[PDB]
Amino acid sequence: SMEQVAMELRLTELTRLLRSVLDQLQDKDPARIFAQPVSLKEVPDYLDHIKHPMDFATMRKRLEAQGYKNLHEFEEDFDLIIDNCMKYNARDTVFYRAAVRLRDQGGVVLRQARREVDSIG
Repeated sequence: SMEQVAMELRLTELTRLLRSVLDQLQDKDPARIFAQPVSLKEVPDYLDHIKHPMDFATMRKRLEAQGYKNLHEFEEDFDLIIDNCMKYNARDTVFYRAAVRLRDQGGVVLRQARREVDSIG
């Protein structure tokens, strides 16, 4: 149908907007602490701690399959990256500190993304 196409155009455009958001969030991680999944070869116990692992490469796969239906789903995944890190790693670690800084800096980007998503529909 013509509606299904219109719908698909909106999703594609949401995907366009979320790709730019993702690139902006990922620039706030210059050390690439969050770029890839935590290695289960190197942290064999990780899944005993963290039930829903997340990382920027895994988000990108979902993104490019147009697997985010709305900003809320995308934010859920970004918050998992931060929240998983802040649980697994102690406060006095480079990892925890990197998550705090990503959260703080990402807030600004996510704030405007919400306005853009509501605004453009």
